[PDB]
Amino acid sequence: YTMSLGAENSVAYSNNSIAIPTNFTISVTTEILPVSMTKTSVDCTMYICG
Amino acid sequence: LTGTGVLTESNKKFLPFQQFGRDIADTTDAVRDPQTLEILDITPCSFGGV
Ligand SMILES: *[C@@H]1O[C@H](CO)[C@@H](O[C@@H]2O[C@H](CO)[C@@H](O)[C@H](O)[C@H]2NC(C)=O)[C@H](O)[C@H]1NC(C)=O
Ligand SMILES: *[C@@H]1O[C@H](CO)[C@@H](O[C@@H]2O[C@H](CO)[C@@H](O)[C@H](O)[C@H]2NC(C)=O)[C@H](O)[C@H]1NC(C)=O
Ligand SMILES: *[C@@H]1O[C@H](CO)[C@@H](O)[C@H](O)[C@H]1NC(C)=O
Repeated sequence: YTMSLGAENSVAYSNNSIAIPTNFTISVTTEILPVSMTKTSVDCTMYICG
Repeated sequence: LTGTGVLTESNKKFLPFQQFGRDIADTTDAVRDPQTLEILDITPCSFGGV
């Protein structure tokens, strides 16, 4: 299929109306970041020739 | 099949037609002695970085 970016949301804009929140949600989200890799050392002489 | 290693006793039970043993990385880590049909693990010698 042709993908859809998101649901349409026509914001009810006018020159004298505002939307004020009356409540809140405390949301906890995860962010995973790699920091380091495996430290590898190669004996070049032994790898090429044994 | 030649190489250098420490030959220890092995708990790997070979099938009777198999002679050598390989790990994931296709290196010979198990072998069968031709004189006496026993299985030997080939641990690589203790190479290290000084
Ligand atoms: C503020 O008012 C506007 C219009 O008076 C609301 O917008 C409508 O929302 C309904 C619900 O989905 C839609 O079917 C209409 O098409 C919207 N109209 C327009 C002109 O956008 C809006 O939802 C109201 N906001 C709140 C928080 O109640
Ligand atoms: C704001 O939202 C919270 C939840 O997001 C509301 O707390 C709930 O209130 C109802 C009835 O008052 C209870 O049945 C729920 O158990 C409550 N949820 C939690 C997590 O405590 C709160 O009432 C809302 N406040 C306003 C003013 O709308
Ligand atoms: C080969 O020689 C060894 C030496 O004792 C013997 O034990 C073995 O039975 C012989 N035969 C085979 C097939 O290994």
